[PDB]
Amino acid sequence: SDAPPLTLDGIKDRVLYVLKLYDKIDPEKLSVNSHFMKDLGLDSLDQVEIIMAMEDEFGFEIPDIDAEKLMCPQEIVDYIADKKDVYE
Amino acid sequence: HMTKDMLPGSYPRTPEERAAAAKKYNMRVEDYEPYPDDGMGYGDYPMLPNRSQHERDPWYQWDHSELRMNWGEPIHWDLDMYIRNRVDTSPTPVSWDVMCKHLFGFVAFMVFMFWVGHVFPSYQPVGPKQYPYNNLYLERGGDPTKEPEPVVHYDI
Amino acid sequence: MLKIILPSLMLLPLTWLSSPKKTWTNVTSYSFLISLTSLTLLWQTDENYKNFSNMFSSDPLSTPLIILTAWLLPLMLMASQNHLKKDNNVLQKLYISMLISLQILLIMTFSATELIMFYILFEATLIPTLIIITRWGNQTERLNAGIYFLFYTLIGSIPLLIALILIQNHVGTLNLMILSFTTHTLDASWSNNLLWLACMMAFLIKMPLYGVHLWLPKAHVEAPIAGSMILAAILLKLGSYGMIRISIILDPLTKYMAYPFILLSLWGMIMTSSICLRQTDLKSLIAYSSVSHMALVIASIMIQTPWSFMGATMLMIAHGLTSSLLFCLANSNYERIHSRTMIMARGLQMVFPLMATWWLMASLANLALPPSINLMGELFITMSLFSWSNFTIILMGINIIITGMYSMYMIITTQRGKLTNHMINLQPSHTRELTLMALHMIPLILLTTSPKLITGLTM
Amino acid sequence: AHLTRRYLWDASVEPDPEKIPSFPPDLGFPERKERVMVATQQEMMDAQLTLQQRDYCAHYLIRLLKCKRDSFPNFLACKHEQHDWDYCEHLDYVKRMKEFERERRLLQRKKRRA
Amino acid sequence: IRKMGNITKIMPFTSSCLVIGSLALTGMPFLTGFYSKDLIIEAINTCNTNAWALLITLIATSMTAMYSMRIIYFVTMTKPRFPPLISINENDPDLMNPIKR
Amino acid sequence: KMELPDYRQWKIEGTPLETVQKKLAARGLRDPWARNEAWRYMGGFAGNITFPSVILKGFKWGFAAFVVALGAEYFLD
Amino acid sequence: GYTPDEKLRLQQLRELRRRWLKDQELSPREPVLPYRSSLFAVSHVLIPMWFVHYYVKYHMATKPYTIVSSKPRIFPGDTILETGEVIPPMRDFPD
Amino acid sequence: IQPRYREFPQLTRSQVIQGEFLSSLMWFWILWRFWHDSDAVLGHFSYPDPSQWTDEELGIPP
Amino acid sequence: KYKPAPLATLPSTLDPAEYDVSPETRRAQVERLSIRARLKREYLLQYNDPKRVSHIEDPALIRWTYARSANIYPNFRPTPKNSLLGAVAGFGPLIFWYYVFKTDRDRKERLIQEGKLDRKFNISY
Amino acid sequence: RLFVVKPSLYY
Amino acid sequence: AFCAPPAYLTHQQKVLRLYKRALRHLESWCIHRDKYRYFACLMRARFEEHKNEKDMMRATQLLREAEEEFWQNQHPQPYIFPDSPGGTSFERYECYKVPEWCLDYWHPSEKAMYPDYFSKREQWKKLRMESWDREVKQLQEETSPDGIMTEALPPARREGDLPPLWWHIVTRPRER
Repeated sequence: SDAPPLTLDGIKDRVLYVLKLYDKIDPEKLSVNSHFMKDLGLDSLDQVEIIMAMEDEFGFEIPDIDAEKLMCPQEIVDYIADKKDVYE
Repeated sequence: HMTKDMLPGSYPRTPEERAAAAKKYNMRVEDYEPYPDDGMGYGDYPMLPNRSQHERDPWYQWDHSELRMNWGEPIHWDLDMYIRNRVDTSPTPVSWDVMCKHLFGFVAFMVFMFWVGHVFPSYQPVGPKQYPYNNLYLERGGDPTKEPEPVVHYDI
Repeated sequence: MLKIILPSLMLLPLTWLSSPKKTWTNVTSYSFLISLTSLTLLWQTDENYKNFSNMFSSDPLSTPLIILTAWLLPLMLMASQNHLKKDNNVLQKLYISMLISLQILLIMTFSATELIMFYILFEATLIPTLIIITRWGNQTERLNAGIYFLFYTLIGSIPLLIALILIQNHVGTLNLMILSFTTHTLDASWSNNLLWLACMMAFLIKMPLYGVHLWLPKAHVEAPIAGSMILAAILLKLGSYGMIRISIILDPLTKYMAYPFILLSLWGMIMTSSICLRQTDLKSLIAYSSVSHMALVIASIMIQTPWSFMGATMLMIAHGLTSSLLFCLANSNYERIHSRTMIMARGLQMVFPLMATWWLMASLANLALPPSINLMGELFITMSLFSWSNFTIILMGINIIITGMYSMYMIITTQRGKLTNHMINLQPSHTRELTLMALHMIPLILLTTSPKLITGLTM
Repeated sequence: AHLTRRYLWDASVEPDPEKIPSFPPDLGFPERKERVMVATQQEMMDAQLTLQQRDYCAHYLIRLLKCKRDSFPNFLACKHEQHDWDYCEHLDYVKRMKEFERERRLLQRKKRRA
Repeated sequence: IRKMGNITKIMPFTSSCLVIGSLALTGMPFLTGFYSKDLIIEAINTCNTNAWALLITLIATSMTAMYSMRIIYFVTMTKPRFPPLISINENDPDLMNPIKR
Repeated sequence: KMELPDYRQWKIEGTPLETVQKKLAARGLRDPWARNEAWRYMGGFAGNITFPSVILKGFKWGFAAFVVALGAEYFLD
Repeated sequence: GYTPDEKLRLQQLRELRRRWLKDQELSPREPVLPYRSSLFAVSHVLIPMWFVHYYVKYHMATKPYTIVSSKPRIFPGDTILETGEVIPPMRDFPD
Repeated sequence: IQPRYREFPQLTRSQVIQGEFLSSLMWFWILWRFWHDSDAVLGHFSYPDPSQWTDEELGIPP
Repeated sequence: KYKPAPLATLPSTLDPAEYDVSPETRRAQVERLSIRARLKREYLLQYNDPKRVSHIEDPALIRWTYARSANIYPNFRPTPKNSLLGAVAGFGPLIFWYYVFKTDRDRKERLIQEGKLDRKFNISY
Repeated sequence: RLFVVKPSLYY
Repeated sequence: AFCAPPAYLTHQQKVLRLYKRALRHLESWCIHRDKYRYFACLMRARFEEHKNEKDMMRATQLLREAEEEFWQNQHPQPYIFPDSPGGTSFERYECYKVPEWCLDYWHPSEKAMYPDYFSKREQWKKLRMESWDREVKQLQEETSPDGIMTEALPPARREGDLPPLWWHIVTRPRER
């Protein structure tokens, strides 16, 4: 009953879906590199809750060592891709 | 390859020996502390915290992923019971004293009530089931040459 | 019997003169032919024991050991065919000659009647073992190990000989079954007690108790595969066979001359089985397991019950084979790595998919999984000991449990984890070693099938 | 019920199940009657029954097993037999209730005598 | 269970069978649980059984239904607290026939 | 290839998340992720499923077949 | 946040892994390589049944106490396929 | 098969009607053997209330 | 609330000696880090070292084995409580088991001499 | 359709 | 799990980790996502209250009381994430996660098939030896004699050439 694997376009569309359903600060228009603390004036609380929502969205868990350092959707996607070994 | 200088020795009673021993075991002096000297054989192998290996950072990609131990990181003298397929010192939200107290109290209560119920049992308000032929004195072996107590059963 | 010996005395010049490219195969196949011919002894139609001369004899208690030895010879050969590969042809020929001399001595002794011949052979067993252990080891303490071996054995040897003399003089002859048909009973004084001692002390020192188990681990560790094999299989069994054949005279002494030795054997079984949990060195673990089982053998030998003797023989044979097999497996995992340690190599069964099933099939035979001669023997011996007292099932059970534990600990720290990543030297299995495993196993199957051969005197 | 009546209320009159004939068997019956069996040892043997199975209620059970074997695949054909067998066991359990009550009343009588 | 729900709608077959089993274990009158459990619960009170034993046994007979309905609620009646993606498939015969039998 | 919907048709109208956000406006607080979580609580995943509604599946046809077999039994003795 | 050297190393290893996996792909033509109901019924019920009937009826029932047919369960009235004259029922069945 | 995303999937009728089959079947059987064995939970037999017997029987001395 | 134990150690966070802000203690931490990094780098210059046809040697493992196996008797110095525990483990339990067995056997022997103990069916022993 | 790493198995 | 941590930590990360842990344990306590959101917002307010404060005294005090409250009101059986420790998939596939170097000992009769893939291994290993020695000097030149280092690894400051120590990371099998 295994579904198919994940690709970059799917990952990106999903991440944008979620960060747009977000309501605090995102002006519903996120650049793939829409830096949270710098380019959107976000808070550490918000960033951590984003990481947690992504963990719930993709089942697995993201360790703190990298949750604290992720500051870009492109970086989140690169991380997920190097963890699940996608795009043969 | 190995050599005496790289292998253990006797209890260093001088910082001169202690520091060399530490730089050999690949540690730092102020942290290095051997075992007491009761002549049981410990020698000079470091005394390390009595912690298990379920505690260690499980995320870091250790080289010995089954032991979460790095290459030269000194090895706890009692690893054989901390290999992680064995004793686990994983701390508990509940505490030792309280958990033991709970368990013993529960078990004592149970056994005490079981004795209580054996001393004051339940039973249906009737008598004992009857049996026609002297409690079938034959089918319980008995014998064909003995007339024991004639067990006659009456109506009410 | 010469039909079994003479060819084993011809394999020697054969080895000496044969060419390098062919000596291995020639001697191996012909030793297998010897193993085959060694079955004539099994034509024991009726109860009349076999006697070939005043100098040789056979019996149901000896024949098994004879065949097992003639069949462990070639396995030693084969398991000794990848190391000493860069050692000269002359040296490997010496090694073969020593193995063959061991075979011949063991056969002659397990067959002989006169305990004095038995004794000279029991003590000539040494030279080849001491040599094999000193001149082909892989560590330095092999020297101290050989010294301990030799001197324990000779200390035992001496009073045994003195008592054999006292006997030969008081009694007229030393021949067995004459000792039987003309035995007698003793006034049971300190003299006869010390005689009982001087007769059993050597056989015990050899078949190790708790007190003198010390020379076993050193040997099985510092020494190579063949020495380990032969120790764990036979050179212990010699003590058991001697004790069985000799205790026939010392009745009744062995009723109260046993309590200390039974106590020591049981307690040692327990403590050594425990150490088998936390003993890093794999071969040391195996050696202490052997101690744990030979303690059962001894406790069953003393009290002199028929069930006990049959269980002793069963467990004896079973342990011999199983220990040879486990040692083959250890050596195998060593030649690829060169470190006995248990916790270094881990998480196999992903590259040696089959070998495991030669690891598994051993443990299950160690922890007494039935239907196996192992459990049959353990169980009959536990029965005899329960009859002899109701408070020994305790120790039997503690041992069974600790074994069921450490066997699986061994399985799981070498074939159940996750594979290392710096063991690039994992040359896959050799057909040769797979063959050795299969040959150590299959006979267990056939004997589990038909054990009437392997019972003992009482059956 | 009798349980608490024995344990927290009156503490001795509540009889003991294991000594019922402690009182004579005819303390109120002029020439009391006895019971009857309607199946012989030979029958209750050849039918291969058990000891917690063969009581004074055995003939109903024999007829039940006959009607059960016969017409086996057409099972459920032995139900007027089960009804009667359970009826007989009900009768027996009632006899036992009545013996227990008898002993209760006789203890009441003894204590009324003091 | 903490990350599943709406199992009835999203997957009727397994939920129907799970309810069958849950009620059978509870002791529903005629689902092959009864025909042993209820005779046993007859005898347990009908014979000279120790008090505390009887008592905890009946308590357990209750806790059966307790955790059965626990399964039911947390898995089959509350909201779909599981992840968004879905690749359900149970129309396969090798998995739909066995449960039926 | 799979595809997604927009990111606007997820609301909190009349859903328990609405009562939540009301109590949060009382306390003086927010509830951002409400919309994200709101992919449930509506659509086809709605309906307060109930113990009888799951138990009694089939019950209706079961009683219908009860009646069927009852009439058949009466006609056939 | 990430340092630039770290980001650069990450980019390098990522563009290396995303080629190593494209490699661990495999083109086609590799891996290279150089009624039944009745037949099963036969080969897995019948043959063993023949062998086992042989075994039983000519090696097991040919021995003293290999098989032990527990005695049948007679009832009253039940006749006997042997001689076994008729047998008696019980007495009154009141009620 | 073709997955979905944060939406309910289009289901087939076979699986759902098989589930309904099983459940309706259980209800049917329960009602059937309830009709036929309503006493298996109650019993056709009457348990007696003592104090209804008579010292007349089971003879007693007063 | 909570108390320590030999099994359930005081977890990381709660430890008062943590949250310290000592410059010396932080420097010790960073020294440990320097050490561990040197070790891991020396190890990775071999895990990937090409032209390699062998495995790695774990000298910590070797020294641990040495200290558990053969460095014992030399550094061993006999003292009391040690000689005591040894004599205990070597004498006590043997003798307890022995008294048990001897009492049992004497019971059995006197019983048989009386001619009572039911030995029916003890045909094989 | 991807590779699957494994040991020899020929021996 | 690839990058490594620093020896010491900071109040920042300590508080962040406490936050994530408490929120996970709350997701576990209060199942329904509505209740989870509610109480998570409450915890966020609790934090933002003292956020702006900076006095190390109040920091340590609040942190050490927070950890005690957390350890005393945590979930006995928390919500573990399968693919992470404690779960029911951790290492489940390590029994199948073989490394590559098992390849070399294949038999030619077997690597006969699967020919293409083995046509590319060589040009991969060839991509290793040709650029190994360089990966050493990059460190032995930058092995700062100061002797105070972390576990991080610098990239290829040159172009074309590859980074240092990419073998133990690349070729790491899939997760499956």
